[PDB]
Amino acid sequence: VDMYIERAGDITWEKDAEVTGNSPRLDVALDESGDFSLVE
Amino acid sequence: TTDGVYRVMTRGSTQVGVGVMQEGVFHTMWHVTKGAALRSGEGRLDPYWGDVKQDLVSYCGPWKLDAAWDGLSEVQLLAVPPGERAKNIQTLPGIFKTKDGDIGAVALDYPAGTSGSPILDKSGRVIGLYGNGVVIGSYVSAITQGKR
Ligand SMILES: NC(=O)[C@@H](O)Cc1ccccc1
Repeated sequence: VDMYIERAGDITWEKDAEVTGNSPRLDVALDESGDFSLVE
Repeated sequence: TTDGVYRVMTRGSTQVGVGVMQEGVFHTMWHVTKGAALRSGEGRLDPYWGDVKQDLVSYCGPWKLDAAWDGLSEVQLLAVPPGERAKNIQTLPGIFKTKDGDIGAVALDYPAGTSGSPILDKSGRVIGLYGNGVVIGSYVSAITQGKR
């Protein structure tokens, strides 16, 4: 399996970016396999 | 070896993720490559450090990214979706509250091949990578940052 990389851009902030998405506060736990899960 | 954001491709060809080149080190998420060596042109990039729990891996040297979300300001996801030009999505992170402290989280849901895309602060520094998270139907990604 040929896994390879291709440059796609500079790392820059863009003043004209689209703005979206909410800001939820969630209780979570992180297990040994790197998996997040919700906690109550 | 040039600084930038890169697609991670596999062979037709498919985009399996994204990563960040900085200071000669390639940074991406463990679940994208599972640590496999990567081709860059005629060169080869070998893994250097990886951790399943953090879901991170670095190639050619140690993890270099150390900026962190300030807990108040909007950030930008520099999303590199399969088949699409790199594009910036600005958002105010929410919070993953954990027994070990709080982690910024972005409530943005892009295709899986976007995993490893960098999240940036206003100064253009990478505060973490996109693509390890939880579902609440809506996916929410931790802002996953390593240790330098
Ligand atoms: N895929 C491979 O052959 C190894 O390099 C994977 C590896 C293991 C632990 C930390 C980083 C990378």
